[PDB]
Amino acid sequence: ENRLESILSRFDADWTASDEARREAKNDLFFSRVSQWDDWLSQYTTLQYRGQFDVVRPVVRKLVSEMRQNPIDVLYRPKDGARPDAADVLMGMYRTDMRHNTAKIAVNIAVREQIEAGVGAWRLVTDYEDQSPTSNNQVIRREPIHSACSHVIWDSNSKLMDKSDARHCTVIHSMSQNGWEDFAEKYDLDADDIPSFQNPNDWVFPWLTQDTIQIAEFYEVVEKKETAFIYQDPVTGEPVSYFKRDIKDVIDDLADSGFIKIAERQIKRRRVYKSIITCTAVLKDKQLIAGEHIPIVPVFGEWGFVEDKEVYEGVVRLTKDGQRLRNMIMSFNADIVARTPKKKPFFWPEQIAGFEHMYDGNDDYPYYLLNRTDENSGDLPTQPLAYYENPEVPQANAYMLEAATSAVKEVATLGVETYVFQDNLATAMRRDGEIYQSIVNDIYDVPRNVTILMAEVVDLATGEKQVLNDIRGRYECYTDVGPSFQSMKQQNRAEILELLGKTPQGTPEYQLLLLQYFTLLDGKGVEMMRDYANKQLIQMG
Amino acid sequence: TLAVDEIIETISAITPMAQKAKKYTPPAASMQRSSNTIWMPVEQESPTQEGWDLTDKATGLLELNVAVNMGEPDNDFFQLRADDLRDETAYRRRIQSAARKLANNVELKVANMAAEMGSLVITSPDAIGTNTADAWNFVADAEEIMFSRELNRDMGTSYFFNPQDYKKAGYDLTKRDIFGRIPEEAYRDGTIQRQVAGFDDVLRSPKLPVLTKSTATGITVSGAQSFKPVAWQLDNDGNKVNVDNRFATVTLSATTGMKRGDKISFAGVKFLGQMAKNVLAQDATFSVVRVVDGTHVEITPKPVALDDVSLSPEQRAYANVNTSLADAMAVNILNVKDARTNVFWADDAIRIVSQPIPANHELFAGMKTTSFSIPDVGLNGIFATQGDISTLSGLCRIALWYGVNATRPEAIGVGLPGQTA
Amino acid sequence: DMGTSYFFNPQDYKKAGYDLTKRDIFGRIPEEAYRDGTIQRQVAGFDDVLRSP
Repeated sequence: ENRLESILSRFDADWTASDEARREAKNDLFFSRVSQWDDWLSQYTTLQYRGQFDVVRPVVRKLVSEMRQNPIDVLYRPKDGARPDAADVLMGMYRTDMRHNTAKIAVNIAVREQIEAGVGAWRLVTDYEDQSPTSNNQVIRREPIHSACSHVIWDSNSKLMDKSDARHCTVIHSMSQNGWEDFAEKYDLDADDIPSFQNPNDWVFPWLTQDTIQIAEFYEVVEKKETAFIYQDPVTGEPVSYFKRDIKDVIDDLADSGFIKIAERQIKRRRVYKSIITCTAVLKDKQLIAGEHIPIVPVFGEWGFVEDKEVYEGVVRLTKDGQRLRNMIMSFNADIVARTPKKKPFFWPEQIAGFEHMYDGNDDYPYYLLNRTDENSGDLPTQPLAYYENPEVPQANAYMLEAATSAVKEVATLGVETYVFQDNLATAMRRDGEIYQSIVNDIYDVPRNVTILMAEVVDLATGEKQVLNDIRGRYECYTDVGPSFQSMKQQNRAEILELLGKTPQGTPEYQLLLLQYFTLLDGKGVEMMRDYANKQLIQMG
Repeated sequence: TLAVDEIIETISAITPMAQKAKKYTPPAASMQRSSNTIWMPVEQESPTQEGWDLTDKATGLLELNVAVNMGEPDNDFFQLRADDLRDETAYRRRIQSAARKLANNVELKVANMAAEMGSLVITSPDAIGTNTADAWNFVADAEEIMFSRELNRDMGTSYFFNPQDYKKAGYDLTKRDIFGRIPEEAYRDGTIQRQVAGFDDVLRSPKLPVLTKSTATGITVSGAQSFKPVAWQLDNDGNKVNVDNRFATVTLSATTGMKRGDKISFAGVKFLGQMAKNVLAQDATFSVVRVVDGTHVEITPKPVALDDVSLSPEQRAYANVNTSLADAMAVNILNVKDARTNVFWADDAIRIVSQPIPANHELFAGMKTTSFSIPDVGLNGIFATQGDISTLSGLCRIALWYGVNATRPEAIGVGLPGQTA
Repeated sequence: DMGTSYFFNPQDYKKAGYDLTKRDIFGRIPEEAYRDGTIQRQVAGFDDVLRSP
């Protein structure tokens, strides 16, 4: 019955289910990021040489570079039979609030972890920006998530790569004392009661200090039929607005402005609630957030289900054996070179007695003198001179160094190319576009395009607050994947050039050239060219 | 022999007194020659007269001073064998522990000097858990004695309890059979309150000293002794040299069983109102700083007597005691039983002078010297490394050169509960 | 730094709650110890006070 106990039961089930893959991904990250000698169980014996001879980091660097040269972003396109410009406002807002450094950095981090460990993730959050707001004094920003394998825990009963059918996710936040103070200040929590949770990190590397204040954010999705109010638009048509979104704020201000209620229906929709929890108490209970989806977007590498359990793999999990073997063999051979006697003669002391300054390595003498006689045996025994044999690397060591290097080279080839990984990133971007569109419908001011113009229908409440009024004709555009531009003007320029490339030198070629000059940035010479092109377009009808 | 890198944290120290102590950093180039001493004036006090015709009664001017100096470095010299794995493993954590222990030493020194040079003494014949609101009685007695002596408290005040008496005060609060704000806070958390009885900072300190009972019995003053506030005096060569205003040497019948930090009071001698020179109802209390010879001591407040006749009027204007020493008066001890000390002071009573160690100079080749900020306390030291092969090792030394100084020993105090027997 | 815990046996927990409830006053803490059996989650500075069966 206890809410905390139910949440914790879900969390333990998911934790146990993901135990194997999470630990493997953490090991992969450690291998490719800190040290390949994951030998954290040490011994007090005399120190032994342990070198690192990487042959997997160049491949990882090549793959991350290859994915970096091919940026991918969300592209909203109008639905079938919808208005030809149904995605203009949504695409403009997306390019407005995803052009910052945080979005690009989050996607880059997720991609790099997808290559190395096997899974990454990022998050979408809403904030109140009072200086440069996207709409309704708010912005939507994309935040990174580090070590998604151990810090983002999904619903265990989710069999979709993008986790759209996951119905609850728990994110673990770990901080130091100052970070905890800031977290409490930001979420209006108590800074005196230091939280605690399941620590997702291991002290495997000597780190002096490690952050030890943990908390969790538990998002859940609930789908139900709730009330929607059918109104009549004072301009034209009839809108539909959800009862919860105007329950008390403008429930009478709509009528006072001039909306007349017509009908009351029951429409099914998903609501997302966030709770802030620790291992012993629930801090925030069910704070309702924006969107119809969980705001975490995961990116996977090689993802699948073996037998009712998920396995995700990158490029490193299958080279660890050969790389460890190569490091071990090279360490052994370095030991051979260092701690081994050199090639020097074998002497009896009596053979060189009295001449031991002739053999110390100087070159003051033209030859080497020896002794022949002894006073008891008469003459010294005459044996062929012997030398210590030269150090040598065994054929086994050479063969296995070559074989392990060859094996790692052979395994560490993703595909033939990163087409599958970029397609999985495109899947993540489509899911992110879905989530962002839903969040936009929830918190932004989405105007409607009338064929009579671009009309906004909104009103203020008695407390001076403005509550957005959005019709149910909202999912008019779907999500595709295209190149990453910084603004709609850039996207339009790219479209114009793309058309120009395939258009032969007829009249449309002149049209598109004038259009390209029309959509150019401003100096003085380019200003003159754009003025000329605008005048020509106007005069040509 | 499997081993891990997760360290089992075992101790955690808190150093509040060294935080509250203001830190002073005078110029090192001048301090090299001044013999690590720097002098400061003392707020002037003026005499007054009555009447119309006051010919030949014009006074001079007399401005006293105190001196602040410093002691010796505090180091963590240790040696690092380059082959021992157990030395290779623990070196950086040894540096961390060095920083922690250096800070602990600093604040322990602050506490010891504050307890051993605090002139104001607030004793009680019973423990703090005996009656109701007797912890508040202690704190209010400290506040009252400061107010009556008219000492400056503009920068602030502080009262440090030891954990024993902090818990006693908390018990006194929660035994109240009511629960409002103060008792409810003292129940849910141990904290009694942040301000008590006029002090604007009441804390608990885990390393306040325990002041041993003195063995002195039946000690009397040998000869009348009048002490005169002077700013300098002639030496054997005719050179004028300065005088510390915070010491007086008293010749007693026998200084046996008297040690540094013992608290005494002379019978009949009474406090004064400082500025107004109105006698109080409380005996003047002194703290013996040094037991020099076997018949002399050095008490940290100078007993300048108001009724003294050999003082110039500007010197009498500095009187903090109603009557002088009378060749027979009994000096009675005040710490007659072992008891940990609660310590109160005005925040401007103790300072921490600090100096640099220029071992980064080009004179010291072979050594690598860097700066090393001591955490918690606001102090800087040096971290010096020098390798060796006479033993195939390396030497690491973390040095810190500072010195605590009680500039106003009469503004510091000690609370002594259970001073019976 | 990782928190401190106190654990009462049920008998001493009842005696502690009785100590709170016999208090001739009902402000907030005796009222909690009356309506519920709990004394309080934090006592005398300890970060968590529980009852161990």
